[PDB]
Amino acid sequence: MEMEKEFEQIDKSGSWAAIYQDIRHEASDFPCRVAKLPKNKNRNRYRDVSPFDHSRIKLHQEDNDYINASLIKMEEAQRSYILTQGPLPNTCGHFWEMVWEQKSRGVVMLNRVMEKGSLKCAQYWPQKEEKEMIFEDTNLKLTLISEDIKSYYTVRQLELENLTTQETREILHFHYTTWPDFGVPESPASFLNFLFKVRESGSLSPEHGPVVVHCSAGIGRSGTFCLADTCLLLMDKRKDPSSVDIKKVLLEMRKFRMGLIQTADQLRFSYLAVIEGAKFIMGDSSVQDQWKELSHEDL
Ligand SMILES: COC(=O)c1c(O)cccc1OCCCCCNC(=O)[C@H](Cc1ccc([C@@H]2CC(=O)NS2(=O)=O)c(Cl)c1)NS(=O)(=O)c1ccccc1
Ligand SMILES: [Mg+2]
Repeated sequence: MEMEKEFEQIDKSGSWAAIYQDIRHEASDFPCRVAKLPKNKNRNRYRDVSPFDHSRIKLHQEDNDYINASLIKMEEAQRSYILTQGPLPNTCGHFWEMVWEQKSRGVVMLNRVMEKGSLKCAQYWPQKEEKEMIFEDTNLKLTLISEDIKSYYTVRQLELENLTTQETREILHFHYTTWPDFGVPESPASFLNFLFKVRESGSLSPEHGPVVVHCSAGIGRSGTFCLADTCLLLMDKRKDPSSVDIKKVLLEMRKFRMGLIQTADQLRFSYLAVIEGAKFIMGDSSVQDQWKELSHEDL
């Protein structure tokens, strides 16, 4: 596998840092004028993490259509993802408004509301069935219907309702609770077990709008998740799966949102996730159960 041969030589050379910084040096840069307007300062969690104007998600409101979110459209892979920062106390309504308007079916969360004593994202969904949420400024109601808590991730069924029309939709929430900030998953097994749970739910079907992926900034962990998923998509689609260049796929993704993949080890982890995942794509009908055992989700 050319992919694992390259992985092999990078490990031997000890050159992950240089490979990573090369991608950073070659990354696209586009303007983020809207995100930088004075009236949008309180809508961004980090001053140095903004969506490019050309790919930003526009809320349908006439007041202010701004939300720190980007549409990453991977053309050859044929999959679209919406990457956004962890909502802020004042942008939780906007966040659900975007989920509603874009017709998303699933939300992938890769961070925790509090990590190492610091708030990283607002509690934008109800933790208790009997305590539903109302986003006044948005005309939306959100209710927790049930949740399946595993050892390192949790899947939740939420009901989002447009109070105006009374239409309701089921939204699936895939929450990875043990992915350290600026770090990597415990193992490729645990990552892939989770990813294939999102795939198998139908949430990523082209019949729905783009799945919404976020972590705290929407670029480190979210970038890793999307990079691995897109490469696997491409390996299953090409006549020569060994042709997938992860570095080129990341650069293509970075055209839609800045800073995807935040450390050289998150890039190395992506190689491992893709290499391990290729086995299922190429046949292995036992790898999935192996990933399950290895990830000890029923701990
Ligand atoms: C590494 O940098 C890049 O890849 C990159 C690029 O190439 C082009 C454009 C942007 C880029 O990143 C932006 C972040 C660069 C890293 C430094 N930035 C940050 O930590 C933060 C932004 C930030 C970035 C990443 C994360 C998290 C890292 C992760 O694994 N997942 S995540 O929730 O996206 C979080 Cl929770 C926060 N901003 S700051 O506190 O106001 C701050 C400003 C200046 C110096 C220090 C801190
Ligand atoms: Mg209860």
